[PDB]
Amino acid sequence: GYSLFPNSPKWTSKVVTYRIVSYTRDLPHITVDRLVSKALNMWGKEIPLHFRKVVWGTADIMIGFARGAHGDSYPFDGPGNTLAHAFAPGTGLGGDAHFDEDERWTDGSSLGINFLYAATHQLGHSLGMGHSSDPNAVMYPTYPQNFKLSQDDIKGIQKLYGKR
Amino acid sequence: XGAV
Ligand SMILES: [Ca+2]
Ligand SMILES: [Ca+2]
Ligand SMILES: [Cl-]
Ligand SMILES: [Zn+2]
Ligand SMILES: [Zn+2]
Repeated sequence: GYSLFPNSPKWTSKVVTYRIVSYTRDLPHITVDRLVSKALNMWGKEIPLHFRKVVWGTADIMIGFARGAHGDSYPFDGPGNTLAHAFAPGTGLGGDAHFDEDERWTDGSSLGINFLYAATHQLGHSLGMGHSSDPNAVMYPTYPQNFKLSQDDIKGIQKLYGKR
Repeated sequence: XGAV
């Protein structure tokens, strides 16, 4: 079933900040904001962890769209291959979630990678979830239109943070 | 992709 990261890195503070730093041409800004909040609350509502949205500076969870190299030693690679990636909880790049601007992203109303599912998967990583062996799990390693966290996803996050 |  679920994986965490080696040594179970987790947020140590009651409150974790997150910033949507950069946006996609594919969607309105507010749509990315509301889908990220939704992706975070899907994990959030299961655990004793609270997210505060910040609109400037460095937050614990830096979220954005990037083309190619974007300062974290894991450059994006243009259309296809890598779609997105994220870092386990930690200082600096820890917690950060990046989306490759050279794919196509949708809110579900158009063609594209479903951004809500993608953001739920990457922010799983941001909170300390590894890849699940369970195909139903959002944290399954391969890529959505109508979904929720699986019982494996809930089990894993609650094992790392506790319930409620 | 999950990195450290
Ligand atoms: Ca960070
Ligand atoms: Ca790519
Ligand atoms: Cl399930
Ligand atoms: Zn990156
Ligand atoms: Zn992943």
